[PDB]
Amino acid sequence: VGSLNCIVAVSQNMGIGKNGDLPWPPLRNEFRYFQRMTTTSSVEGKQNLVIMGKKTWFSIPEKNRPLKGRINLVLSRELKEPPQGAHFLSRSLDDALKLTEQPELANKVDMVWIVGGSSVYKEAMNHPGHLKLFVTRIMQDFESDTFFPEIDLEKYKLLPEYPGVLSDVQEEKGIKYKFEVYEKND
Repeated sequence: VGSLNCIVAVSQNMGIGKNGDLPWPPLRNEFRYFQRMTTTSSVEGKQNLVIMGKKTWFSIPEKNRPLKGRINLVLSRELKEPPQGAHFLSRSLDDALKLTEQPELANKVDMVWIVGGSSVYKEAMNHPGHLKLFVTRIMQDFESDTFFPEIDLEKYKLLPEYPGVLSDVQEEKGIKYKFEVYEKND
């Protein structure tokens, strides 16, 4: 049972989405960091819980979801049901973190990762304790209909490097991006 971690890829004009798809072309290496980051479970036999919004869920290739080696929860205020492939639903992030201690999900979950979007991010970011936001800084802005909210620097610190994260600017299919890590401990 654990760990609130926000993982996002943003363009430079901060968009995170366009027509319920991503603004940029698909970066398969961007995706693998995505995957490695959210799958790696740290104890000898539990799993990370992934919390994302229903759009975002839909947003993933029908055949990619549920995202395997991972319990996946959709934040859904409005529906009688965890969509097919979903493992759970909760009306709020907090009912999301309560199944942790729930007999429901107590002996299962290691790390908790917010996979999106903007508004579930927006809750997380504001929430107490220890948070870690992992951001892929896409270097060229694209047209987006959604944005990633604002990093209150009075609370987030840019960490100068982080074990398992490349510092170097990456570049795939013509797009430069850097992985940057932030963190707070209220």
